[PDB]
Amino acid sequence: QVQLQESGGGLVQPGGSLRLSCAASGFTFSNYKMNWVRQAPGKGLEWVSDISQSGASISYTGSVKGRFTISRDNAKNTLYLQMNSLKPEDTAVYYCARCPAPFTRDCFDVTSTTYAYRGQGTQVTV
Amino acid sequence: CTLSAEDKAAVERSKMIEKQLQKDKQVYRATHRLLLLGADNSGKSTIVKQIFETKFQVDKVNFHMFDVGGQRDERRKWIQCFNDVTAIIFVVDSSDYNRLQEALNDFKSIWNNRWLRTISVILFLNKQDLLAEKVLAGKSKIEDYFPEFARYTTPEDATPEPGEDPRVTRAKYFIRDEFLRISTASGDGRHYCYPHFTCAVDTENARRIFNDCKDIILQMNLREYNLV
Amino acid sequence: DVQLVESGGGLVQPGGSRKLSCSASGFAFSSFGMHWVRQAPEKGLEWVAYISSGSGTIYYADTVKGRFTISRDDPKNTLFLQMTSLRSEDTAMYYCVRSIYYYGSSPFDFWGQGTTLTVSSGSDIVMTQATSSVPVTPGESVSISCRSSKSLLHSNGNTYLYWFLQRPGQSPQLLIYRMSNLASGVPDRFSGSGSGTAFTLTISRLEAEDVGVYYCMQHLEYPLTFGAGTKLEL
Amino acid sequence: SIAQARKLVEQLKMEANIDRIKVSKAAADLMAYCEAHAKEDPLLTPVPASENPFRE
Amino acid sequence: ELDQLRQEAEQLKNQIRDARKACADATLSQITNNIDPVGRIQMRTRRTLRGHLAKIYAMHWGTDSRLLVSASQDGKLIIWDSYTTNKVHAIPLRSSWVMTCAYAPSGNYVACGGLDNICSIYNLKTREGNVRVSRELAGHTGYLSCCRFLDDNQIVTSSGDTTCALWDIETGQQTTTFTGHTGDVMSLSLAPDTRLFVSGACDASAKLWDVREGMCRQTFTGHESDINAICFFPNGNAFATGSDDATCRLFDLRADQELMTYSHDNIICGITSVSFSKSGRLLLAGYDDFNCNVWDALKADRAGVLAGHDNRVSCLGVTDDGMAVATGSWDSFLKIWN
Repeated sequence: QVQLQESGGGLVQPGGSLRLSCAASGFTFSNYKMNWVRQAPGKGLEWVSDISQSGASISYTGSVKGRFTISRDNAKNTLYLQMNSLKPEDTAVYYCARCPAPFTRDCFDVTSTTYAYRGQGTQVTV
Repeated sequence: CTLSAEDKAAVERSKMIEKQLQKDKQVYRATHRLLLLGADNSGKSTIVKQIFETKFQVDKVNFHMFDVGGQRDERRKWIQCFNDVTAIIFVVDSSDYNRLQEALNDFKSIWNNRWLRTISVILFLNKQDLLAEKVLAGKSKIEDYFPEFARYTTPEDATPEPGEDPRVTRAKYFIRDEFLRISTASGDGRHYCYPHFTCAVDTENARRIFNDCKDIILQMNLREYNLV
Repeated sequence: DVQLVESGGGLVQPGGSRKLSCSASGFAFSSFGMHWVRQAPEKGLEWVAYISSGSGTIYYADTVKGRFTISRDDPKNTLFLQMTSLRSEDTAMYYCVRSIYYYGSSPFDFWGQGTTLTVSSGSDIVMTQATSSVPVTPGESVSISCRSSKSLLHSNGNTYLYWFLQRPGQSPQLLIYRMSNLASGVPDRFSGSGSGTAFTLTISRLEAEDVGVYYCMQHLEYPLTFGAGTKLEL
Repeated sequence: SIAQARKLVEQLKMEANIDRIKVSKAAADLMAYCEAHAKEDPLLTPVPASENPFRE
Repeated sequence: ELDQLRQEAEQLKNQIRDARKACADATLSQITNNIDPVGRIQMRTRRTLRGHLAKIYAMHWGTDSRLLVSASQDGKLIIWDSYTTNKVHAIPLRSSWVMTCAYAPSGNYVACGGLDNICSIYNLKTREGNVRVSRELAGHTGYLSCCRFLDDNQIVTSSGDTTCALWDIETGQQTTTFTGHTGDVMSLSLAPDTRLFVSGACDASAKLWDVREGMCRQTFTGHESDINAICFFPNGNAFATGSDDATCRLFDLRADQELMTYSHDNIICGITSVSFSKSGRLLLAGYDDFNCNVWDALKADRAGVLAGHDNRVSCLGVTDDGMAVATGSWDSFLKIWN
């Protein structure tokens, strides 16, 4: 069964740092592109970052450019997100999303309301 | 012919069915089909003044446009139905900076989709008047959402419409360049993007679609004969 | 519903001309092939001509070639039989028949009412019905036998035999098609059997509505040939 | 929400009540079926052309 | 109290998985390790059915094993006579975007549906002599992805709104609604006894349903991506699924778990369609690489390839007498292999 578990969230003062982790199971982790998404109160899902299979290709959204960084350990089958200089608007529930099909670059339906290959998320408050 | 009389009559019936199919073949192959995409608040409903389907006519050429809206949020599966269409018409609201990154991500997803790797995209950057008013007002700043705007300069080939402000032109061409740089990374010459600036009062959209479809057909024919 | 009403009959002098019309309604006339079948006074049924859907194929009987011609007007749902050089032998009642041909269909299913025309004073399969009359009481079971000059079993595996019933003062109605199938709306009590050249029609629990004249026909090759007719008088 | 989780738990409990059988017996049954019907499979045993309806 | 429900669900899943592992004494590979290979399974194209204008999504065989129905995005269904390569009926549709079609076991009706969220039933046999729409079933909130007849007055449908339904055609109403999938339901397969049926959805999940009561008996997992096709083994105690994982899997109802996997390192494209032979010894699956693969179900060894199309193999079917295989592709062609 496809399982994604997020961890590493809480309340941190503005200007601090926080490390999010996502443990994946039930599939070949090295075969899929991965994404980090967030949902803020009173707002819908918003794509944040993504990393490809080999990790060569890394992309961010505008607000997190430079402040955050994404990485993945395929040997450990885990995804990491480092969060630095946390602005007060970074408060949200964070999800680690998996792209629906392997060996592909397009990733449809990662910011959808009901996506199967997502997780429970971690609350980050600034 | 080693056939019975009823077998021969069945053959004749099949022949008549084939004739009708050939007539339908001519009719079907005459008409161009377009797929209309773009989120809400973009105004994709009113782009042609001529809602699941729409017919319109431009100089003895028939266009048939489809807007799929009666489905769920996920579009991973049914989108495959539209891989024979001549063009995807993507409408983007050009005044809202809060949801423009979502439009960029959607355009990226459409552009790099496996079953949409040969379909060209006509890009309509709608609501130019609102963008111009917001830029001249100064309340909103593109730099807040796009830091790259500071280290940006207007294109050399950029055209100013008669009477305008350089800041408005800079904003417009930055918005266009975002989609263009998305579009010029995996196209490989198989499909292209045609961006346009259109307001709500604009009535030239159908002609732009006609010209873009002409170009799409020419490129497809060149590639099929293996000349490009 | 389905109607195939025919007009154009009357009395004519010999060596003359006459046009018979068949106006149809309630069904797709364009997709159906059409036949003309004439019944001589107190004789059996005789095939006249066949026009196909789309008018691509036309067949005539040898007795009416050159003098008769068939045509159709699909927009107006009308069939025409133009006739010249009329003879005393043409005096008959002319039924207008519809027939559709595709895998698993029932040709000759619906017959028109007919029209009465009066005239003032070799490689053809032969169908033979043994009995011309059969006495029988209601509630019993009766069998009608039809023999063919040539084997009707084709290489595709279809034995082209058709069984029709003509109740008194009525047009014929299809009972059996291709020697086994039971036509739509026909009671289950009728059954068909046969082998190549000999065929039998069995009618269990005979009732009042079942009394009439039974005809066996072959659709293997043109021209189409009817039997002599068996009259199940009560 | 609350209802979705409650229905998920109820469905899991309902699925928990079924009695499972060993894989060996099931595999043996499938193998036995395939062995038994190994003669009525034209795609597994090619049929003479005269019998094939698509021979042409 | 949401965490309590979540931990209850996790504990139940752990109980289920350990109870399942308590039955895996041996694998089908070891049980069928001493079976002679079927050998080189070579098939040839006997008929090629031409006449559609656009990509073909669905096809369905008749019970007589001679007539079949196919559906194209040009807006047409066609009933083909396979033996003679003849067109018996050409039915224009009111909606061009059709994704499925079914043929009634009696042979008096056909069904279709698609992006219009409607299931249309057409009566093939009418006194007027032309096919006309018999019924227009409405009620789904998403595209109709599959439909299968039970008899002349019952049909089961799956839709993109993550649900299935059982209808009464005379009243045009849903007699039953099956819910539980958290993603678009792609394909369904009726049991030979028409008592149970499975549905596979875009959540790596298959579900077994009882039509009479309307509840999910069992849920099968093991795929990593969306299931695109599903089909029962002939005796009804197992079924096979194909997915975007580029693997097919065999699940047994009695053991409540999968028994065999079918994949190769070269294959990286997903399975669009899957079907079994008459005896269940061969598993036929069409892919996005424009080819169909034949698998030795009992040994998970590839035995042959059907390679005649030049685009995606969208639909696949096997006759009820197991005499031919029909494959329809996006290149607007349908082929018969024997």
